[PDB]
Amino acid sequence: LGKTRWTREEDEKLKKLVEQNGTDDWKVIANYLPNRTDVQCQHRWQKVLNPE
Repeated sequence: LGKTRWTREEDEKLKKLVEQNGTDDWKVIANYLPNRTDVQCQHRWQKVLNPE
């Protein structure tokens, strides 16, 4: 089940970077998260994460 699943470590890391810098160019964020391409980083945010 699932596809290209992530890990809590990467989720937390991504969340921190996104909130810290901002949900701007995913290219810049991708540089901080090797292997996690801009598309994957975006998908792992503007599709699931939502800190209300």
